[PDB]
Amino acid sequence: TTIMAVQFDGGVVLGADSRTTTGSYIANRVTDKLTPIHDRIFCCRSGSAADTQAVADAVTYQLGFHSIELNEPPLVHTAASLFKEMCYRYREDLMAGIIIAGWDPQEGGQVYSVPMGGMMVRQSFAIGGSGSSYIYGYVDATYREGMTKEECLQFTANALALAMERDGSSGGVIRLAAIAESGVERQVLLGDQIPKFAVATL
Amino acid sequence: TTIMAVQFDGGVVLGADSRTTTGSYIANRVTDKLTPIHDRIFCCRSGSAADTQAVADAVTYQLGFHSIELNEPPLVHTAASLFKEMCYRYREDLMAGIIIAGWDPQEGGQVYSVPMGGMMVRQSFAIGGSGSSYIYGYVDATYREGMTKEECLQFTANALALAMERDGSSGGVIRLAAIAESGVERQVLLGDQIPKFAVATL
Amino acid sequence: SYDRAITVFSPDGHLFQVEYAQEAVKKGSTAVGVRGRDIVVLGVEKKSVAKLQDERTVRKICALDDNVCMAFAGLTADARIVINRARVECQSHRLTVEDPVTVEYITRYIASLKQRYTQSNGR
Amino acid sequence: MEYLIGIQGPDYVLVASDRVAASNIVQMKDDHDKMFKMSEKILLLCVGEAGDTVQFAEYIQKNVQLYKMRNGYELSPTAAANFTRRNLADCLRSRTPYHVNLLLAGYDEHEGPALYYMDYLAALAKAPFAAHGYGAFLTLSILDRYYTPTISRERAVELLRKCLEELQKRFILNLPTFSVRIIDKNGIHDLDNISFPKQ
Amino acid sequence: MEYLIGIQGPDYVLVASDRVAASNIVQMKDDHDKMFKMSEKILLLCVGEAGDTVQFAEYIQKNVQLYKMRNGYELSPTAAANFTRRNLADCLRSRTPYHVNLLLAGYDEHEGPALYYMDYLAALAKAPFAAHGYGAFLTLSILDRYYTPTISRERAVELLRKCLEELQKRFILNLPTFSVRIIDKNGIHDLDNISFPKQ
Amino acid sequence: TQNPMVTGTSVLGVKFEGGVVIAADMLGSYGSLARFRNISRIMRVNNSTMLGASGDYADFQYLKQVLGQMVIDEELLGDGHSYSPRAIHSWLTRAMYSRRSKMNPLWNTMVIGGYADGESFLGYVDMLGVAYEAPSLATGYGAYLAQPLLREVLEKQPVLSQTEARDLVERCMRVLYYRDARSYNRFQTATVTEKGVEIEGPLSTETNWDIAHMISG
Amino acid sequence: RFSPYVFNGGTILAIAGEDFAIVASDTRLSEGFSIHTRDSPKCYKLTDKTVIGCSGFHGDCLTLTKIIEARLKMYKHSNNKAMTTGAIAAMLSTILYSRRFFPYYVYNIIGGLDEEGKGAVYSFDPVGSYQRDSFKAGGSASAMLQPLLDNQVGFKNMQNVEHVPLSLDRAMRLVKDVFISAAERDVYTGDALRICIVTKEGIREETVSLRKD
Amino acid sequence: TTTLAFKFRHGVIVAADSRATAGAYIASQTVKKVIEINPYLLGTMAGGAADCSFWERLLARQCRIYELRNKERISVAAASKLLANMVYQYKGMGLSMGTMICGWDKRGPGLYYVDSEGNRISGATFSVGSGSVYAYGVMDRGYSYDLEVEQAYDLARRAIYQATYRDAYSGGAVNLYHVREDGWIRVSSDNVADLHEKYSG
Amino acid sequence: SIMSYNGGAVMAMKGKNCVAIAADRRFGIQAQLVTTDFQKIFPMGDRLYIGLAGLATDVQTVAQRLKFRLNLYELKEGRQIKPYTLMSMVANLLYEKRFGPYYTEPVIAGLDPKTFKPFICSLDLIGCPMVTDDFVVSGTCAEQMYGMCESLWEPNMDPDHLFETISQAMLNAVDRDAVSGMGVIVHIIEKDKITTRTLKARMD
Amino acid sequence: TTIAGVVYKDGIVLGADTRATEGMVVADKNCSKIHFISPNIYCCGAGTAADTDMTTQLISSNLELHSLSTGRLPRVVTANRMLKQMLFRYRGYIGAALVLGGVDVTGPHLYSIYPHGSTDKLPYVTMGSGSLAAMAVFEDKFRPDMEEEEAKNLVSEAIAAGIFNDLGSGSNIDLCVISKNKLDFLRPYTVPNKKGTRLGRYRCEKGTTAVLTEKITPLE
Ligand SMILES: [Mg+2]
Ligand SMILES: [Mg+2]
Ligand SMILES: [Mg+2]
Ligand SMILES: [Mg+2]
Ligand SMILES: [Mg+2]
Ligand SMILES: [Mg+2]
Ligand SMILES: [Mg+2]
Ligand SMILES: [Mg+2]
Ligand SMILES: [Mg+2]
Ligand SMILES: [Mg+2]
Ligand SMILES: [Mg+2]
Repeated sequence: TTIMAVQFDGGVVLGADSRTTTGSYIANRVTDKLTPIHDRIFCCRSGSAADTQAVADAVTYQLGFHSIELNEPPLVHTAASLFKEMCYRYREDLMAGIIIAGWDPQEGGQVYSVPMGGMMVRQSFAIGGSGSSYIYGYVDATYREGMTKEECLQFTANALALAMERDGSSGGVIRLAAIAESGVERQVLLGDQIPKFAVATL
Repeated sequence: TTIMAVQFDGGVVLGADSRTTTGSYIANRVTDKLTPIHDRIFCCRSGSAADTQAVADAVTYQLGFHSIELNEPPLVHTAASLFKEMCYRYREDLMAGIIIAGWDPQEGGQVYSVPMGGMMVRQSFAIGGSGSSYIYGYVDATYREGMTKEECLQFTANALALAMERDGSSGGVIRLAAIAESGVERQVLLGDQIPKFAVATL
Repeated sequence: SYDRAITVFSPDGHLFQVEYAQEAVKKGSTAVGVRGRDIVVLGVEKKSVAKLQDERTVRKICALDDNVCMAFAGLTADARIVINRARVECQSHRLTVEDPVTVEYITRYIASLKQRYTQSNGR
Repeated sequence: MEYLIGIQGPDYVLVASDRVAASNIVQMKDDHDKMFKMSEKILLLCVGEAGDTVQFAEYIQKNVQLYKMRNGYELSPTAAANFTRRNLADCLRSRTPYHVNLLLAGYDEHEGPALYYMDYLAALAKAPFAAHGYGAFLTLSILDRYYTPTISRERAVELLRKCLEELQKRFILNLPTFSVRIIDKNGIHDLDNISFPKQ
Repeated sequence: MEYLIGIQGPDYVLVASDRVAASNIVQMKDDHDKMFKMSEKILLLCVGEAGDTVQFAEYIQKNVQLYKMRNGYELSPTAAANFTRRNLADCLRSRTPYHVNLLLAGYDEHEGPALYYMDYLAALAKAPFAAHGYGAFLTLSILDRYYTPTISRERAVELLRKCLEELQKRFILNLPTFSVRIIDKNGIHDLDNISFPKQ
Repeated sequence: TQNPMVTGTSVLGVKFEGGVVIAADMLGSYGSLARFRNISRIMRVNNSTMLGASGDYADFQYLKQVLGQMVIDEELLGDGHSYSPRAIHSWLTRAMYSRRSKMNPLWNTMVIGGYADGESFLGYVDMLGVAYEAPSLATGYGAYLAQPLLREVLEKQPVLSQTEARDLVERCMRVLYYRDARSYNRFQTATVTEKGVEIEGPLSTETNWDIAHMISG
Repeated sequence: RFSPYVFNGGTILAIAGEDFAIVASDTRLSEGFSIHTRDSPKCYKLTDKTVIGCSGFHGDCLTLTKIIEARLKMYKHSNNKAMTTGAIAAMLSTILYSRRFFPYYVYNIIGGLDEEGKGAVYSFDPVGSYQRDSFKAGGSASAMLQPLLDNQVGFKNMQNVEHVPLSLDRAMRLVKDVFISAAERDVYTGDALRICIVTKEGIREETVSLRKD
Repeated sequence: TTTLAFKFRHGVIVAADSRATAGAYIASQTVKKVIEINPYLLGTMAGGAADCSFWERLLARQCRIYELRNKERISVAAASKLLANMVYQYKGMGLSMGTMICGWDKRGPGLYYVDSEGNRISGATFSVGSGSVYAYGVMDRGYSYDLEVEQAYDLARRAIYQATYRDAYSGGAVNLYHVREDGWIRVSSDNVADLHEKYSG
Repeated sequence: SIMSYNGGAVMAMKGKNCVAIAADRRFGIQAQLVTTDFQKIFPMGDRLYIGLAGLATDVQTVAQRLKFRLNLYELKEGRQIKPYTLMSMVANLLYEKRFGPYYTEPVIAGLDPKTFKPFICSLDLIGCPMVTDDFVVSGTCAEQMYGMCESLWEPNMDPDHLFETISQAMLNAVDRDAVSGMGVIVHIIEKDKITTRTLKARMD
Repeated sequence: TTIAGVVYKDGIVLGADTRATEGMVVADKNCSKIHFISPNIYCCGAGTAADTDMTTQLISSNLELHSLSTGRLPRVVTANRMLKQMLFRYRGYIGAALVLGGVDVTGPHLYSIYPHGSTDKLPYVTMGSGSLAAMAVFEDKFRPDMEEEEAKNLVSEAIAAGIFNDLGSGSNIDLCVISKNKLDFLRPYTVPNKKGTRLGRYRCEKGTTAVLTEKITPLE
């Protein structure tokens, strides 16, 4: 798996591949790894499908009640906290690598990382999953402060493309999603749409 | 460790970090991981220091005799073969990740990879060692066919810089070396000379 | 669980639920006992020989162990409970300790059971 | 290592056990008794692990006795065997399993003599004759060889005598004396120990 | 399990061993002999692992005999013990180690009676009396208790008699008979087996 | 925690005249990966005590959560009472020990720095509950590379000034960078004095790699 | 995986004389091949006539110590008096036994005066087995200190010697010697040596110096 | 450790060494392995020191309560049975206990052997401890229910000594107790050094 | 552990113009004593003795094989082995078994064959030597023995104040070790004589 | 153990503690850890004492045989080669960690050799349990071309750091200085550890030890 999220002024961009394997067999080459937690909050999942699915439903339930009870749009930081609470509390029984990104009427666009241990940290952009190891150097040399919902949306497309290229545990189609006050728009990049890089020859 | 070699028209560029650890303790932060095998042939070493040192001396001994016996400059492919023979033959008792690059009056500039298994393959550019995993995407999106002894010499400097940034097993100073018919020139990049990339902030 | 306090003290220091229990004992078939030196005896009075009855299934005389036995007077159903509890304690006094049950020990046990039931909620 | 044997006749049941309490390389007790009195016509021959034997045996014991005091009449040897089987089998998958192997010999003034064998797993089987322990391996063939559904107690004590001599011969464990007892319409009768002239 | 005992007197050496060849739960041989004749004044009491005992014993045996044929005169019991020790200790760290424990009893027409004890590790020690096997644990204290540097062979056969009775009492292994032998200025003399009246 | 995940390396602490100073790089390692390069492994526990943690960052965040609530709770009473450095260090030892005794430890080694009543406080706490006070503290590799230097200095001058001390910390944070393969030359420095707790932004140290040019010679 | 124990070293010694009890321990606290601190004595005052020394796993010594302290306060509120050295020892035994199946990796030595005014010393194993002694040492140097005391204080292996009572003065030097000799062979012993002397007058402390290596 | 107890005409004899080790290290040689349960009941110490002391002390507690509740001393069988029961619950958890419970009932001299393994048996003689096999040797060769008091003392005292000889984990001083109908008496307590310069001195 | 299988203790001390060496006498197998008269100190020439502790078999073997070498050395060379040389001889014999060593840590005590020079040393089971001017220990009670030694040894000692010193170190150390003891033996070597006494000790 | 070496303006300095331990007990308070290879080459050894001895002795012996034939003086690379190729051949079973230092026709050379056979050519190195402590001293206070005395003490300061901070190190600090014309093998160089002054008396007075057997034998 390879997940990633980037923060841009009025919103966020989210990307993930669609590969979910059991061993070396792809049980789903079209998985949807970007899960809606609330109207304008999303999370990217890596790790145990059963664990990330079960945890996300739990947070969605928790958050949905919290907002109706307050009659207000929930904070992105809150959604992150609810994942962090479950992921820290049950860290010995879960295998979840999560990234929470979304828009906040109070804090705007934000991205939080909640890796294996259960820790939580806010970042300009985050990357997770097996494939993430192959795109650190890339991402470090490419990330620019002040990118646009477009530059960003393209920046993750390259990073996910590169990672999908080298990691067996990653591949398929690239799913994206941009969130900003206006709302959420999700697109997909099949075959040719996926950035390409020529395999070195003679 | 992070090693790398690139082929450019009349020669080759070679780069490596200077970190050699035992656990998490740096026993040498100034190691010289580029070893001279013959007048214009070099190898980058990663893995067991004792193994790579012992193997390299052995190949140097083997090659030096071969050339005097033929009274001719040795082929880069030959030097690679001598490593591959020892690394395949004793694959169960060695932990060596080797790259052989050099100049050949007959084939010019060349780079060969001889990873753990003992296999041997020629490449436009090669990367090895622990840190290499963090610079695949980078290296794949940056490598350009037709680079110059300068572009290349700078290209590995960035890759090694990035990798050294993320890998605990890599760091120290960046050593380089360019080989072409004319001869061999080795330089070093201390502190500031090492490419830099701003750590993402608010 | 029912926690009401059933047996409580009264203004002058009486425990009516106990005094009432004692009354039920009074309305029971007389029972006498004499201590000899070679044989102790016991007899249960007003056995209301309804004839259509069945002697065995109602003898107010029972054995608890192989060295002890007892007679009672009062609410029939209660006696049963207490009888079979002492019976159990008899065999259990042999599993904890190895020796058998004493004359007094078992009696004390029964007294302790009754006393408890005059100071426990719900009972 | 503990040995138990029982032979059912047409009107009685003869049973015997060794009297050694072993520990490490030494016999710690010269006169150990493997039999337990349950009723006036019932015995429970029990062998096994250090605490499990006594604890369990006495437990089934006091519970059979309790039955006597509660109903006036005793449990039939057939009913006791299924009782003890119920408990042992119920503790098998508990926190307190009992590691014991046993024989239940009894006489019913209506059913006759009965001998039951039981696995520490609580498998229950009725049988004309049976044994437990390594001795069983060296002696069950003898019984198969000389046992007749009509053997009289004179014969039986002789068949037993044979098995017992066999252990003095082939078995590598000392085992000098053996408690012996019979059960018939008149209850549980002792018998002299079968002993062997060793220092 | 095999037992070996030896008591050195002022002019002789008395030694004994059981005669059981055990396997699993049965005695496979009633009359097994743990002693080996090396010289006319030497015996090697050997116990241990299934093949190692005989193989090793006979090996040291035939090599002592060979010495006789090559020089005309025999090896002193003291010299044989250091011989056997040399080999056992030399095989200890070989591919063919021998797992044997032994006693070397001999008489030298110049040095007198001698009793040697040896570890399967090849540790060699001289001693007035000694034993091997579990029996040793139950009987060495007795010897310490009644042994005197001057005990006569009448006494010795009695002290042995005590140790042997102890095993019939505390030890849990059958062990009914015991080969006995003495060695003095006149060689190796047999003796009646010390037996116990068990079927 | 049975298996630490994202961790922080060594932590240093030395006391000086009228205060104590603590240093910790801002690295969150995940095995050999310098994964989170900008996280604070120092915390301000009320005005007279600060804390630095080595080990599992997730657990540290947890302790940071519980300790923060505790301070808040106390502040609500405004009863003129407030946890002292020794108190926080005592509680932490009870906490770490309690968890160790449930076989479910908080995977951290911590340095408690404080100042109260003109006296300097510096305390150590294991995940096993080993705790003690001392003039200088160094966890992780720092205990092999930094503590020998710190002691060396103090065995010849027990009393340092906020400046002499900060000089030593910088020197150590350099040695650590040179030898600890899981360190990062980007740390923080926290100081406590009658004035309070102060934490200093992303710092670094001058590093000298001139020996690199001594391959041949 | 995860061990809930650690060995911090440090030894503890105690002797009882006609009218005094001594409790000594080095002051080094280590782990692995390192030193946590050079100033960490294992001696602690429980009452005006009872001192305890604890060695082993410092995590447990700390917890144990705080448990003992609290329980003495409880005893005081409950019986209106302080705990006699003997009762403290009896109590410590049960406290150690409550962790019978998850032991306090600890070797404690209690030094003080009995109700009769004389000196007393009690030694314990991690799970509460204990007894009273004339003198005893526990901890790493344990086997180093003992032998010299069996000889010097117990006049063992010495023919025709004068069984003179352990003068508090001779004791105090015996203590310093064995600890100075031990500091020579046990890598765990060193830095300093604190002594606590318990008498009718109270508890007095003395700190001798040891090799810092 | 080496302990033993046998009962004859004049009651029950109980002896034991006094050595306690930690691996090969002699940690003490002043161990009182004859536990003075009550002035009417004696117990031995073999296996785990703390394990025996604690439980038997608990037994002392239980016996005292019993006495106060029945105005009768508890019978040896009953006492040993309490101890057996207390201990059986933990079978499999590592308690290490080898002890002999001795006293004088309304049944005469009483001696029971109780294990942390679950064993509990009455017998004439018993030896427990690493050196037990040795003690058995001399004791068995010399035990008679008809031994005279001063004869029984020598036997027991000898057995324990012989053991301290062969068993490396037994030694120190040799303790001896005598259990008489009224109560038990602490017969002797002699160092092994002395006992040597007598058995052969 | 292998080393403590037979138990045992050995010690050597340095006086002014004399040397001492003592050893317990117990030969046991785990808990059980087997012998009380077990030699652990062997004569390797006059004024030169070697003391072997550890595993009984190798004690005997290392000694016998060492004699073998010592004798030939003296037949080829026209002399009597010098202590520093016998030490180097044992250091070679043990290290030839570096990857399957004998389980014994030797102690050497003696006087120069052609000088006063007292000499003592001990070794690794693999032959690493150690020379000191005071004492050396080996066996299952190294710790107990160091205890005594660091509190009873005085720089210069006449034969008698050395004998009384080494005799106390042993008996007291060996009495806090369950597998060492059953009597102690001492050897005091002076340019003129060899005094050999078997001390009075516990037998438990 | 703490062993270290530094390369200064005129030559080389080698340091080393003097403690030897059998487990967690000190067996030797004064072990000699700086070994002699050639007259211009010395080696500090850490690890398995016996291994550090024999390997060091063998290379020495082989070099005396070597220069005895070439007629020239041994080079450091040669000792380095011989040592590393042997250790490598034993895949780490010969537990020898070495700090090799000496002066060549080519100058002063300082190599660090590990038990598995790899070597490091560096201006300053450390080995042993106290190596991290020592290395701290160096990393903090190291300068190229130091003067004899300016190095001769940086090394005794690093061997000191080890001595106090590592339970595996203690006792004395030995040194070795080798320059283009000098070889100062300073055995005790420092001695920051002294046995505390005996506060009591225990001298065993003749007669206190009961004897059971005596036997004398006169020499000549
Ligand atoms: Mg009716
Ligand atoms: Mg059934
Ligand atoms: Mg049940
Ligand atoms: Mg021999
Ligand atoms: Mg052979
Ligand atoms: Mg764990
Ligand atoms: Mg302290
Ligand atoms: Mg040190
Ligand atoms: Mg001589
Ligand atoms: Mg002893
Ligand atoms: Mg003994």
